[PDB]
Formats: sequence, C-alpha cells, structure tokens
Amino acid sequence: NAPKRPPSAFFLFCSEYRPKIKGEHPGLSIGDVAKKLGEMWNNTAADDKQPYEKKAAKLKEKYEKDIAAYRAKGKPDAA
Repeated sequence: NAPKRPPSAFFLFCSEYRPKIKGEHPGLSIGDVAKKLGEMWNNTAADDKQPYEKKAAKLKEKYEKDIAAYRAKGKPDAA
C-alpha cells in the first residue's frame, strides 16, 4: 500500500558493519556508527561497492515499477 524505498548500496555494507563497529566502538550512536561506516563506504574501493550497489539498484528499480504499477491501478481500491 505504497512501495517505499530499498537499500542505497551503502545499506548492505552498513548492515554488515552495524554490529561490528557498534561493538568495537560502543561509544557511538546510530548516527555515528552510520557516519563512520558511511565514510568507509565512500572510500571502500568503489570496486567493493559494486557488489552491494548492484543489489540496492535492482531493488530501487523494482520499487519504481511496483509504484508505477501501484498507481497504475495496483492499490487496495484498484486491484
């Protein structure tokens, strides 16, 4: 009832880290564990983003068509 957004590319790399840095650095918040790894992501190689990225893309793409359809006549009161 409204296709929302999926991953970013970072999103995958991020999930994978969330615990790992939050445990190693238990002095961060969800905005620090995210800020730190966010930077990492930016400088994770790029060739190390691609693997994750491809997923984020595939899903955002799906969404965009599922919403395009949602509105097309997908909705609870559309069918």
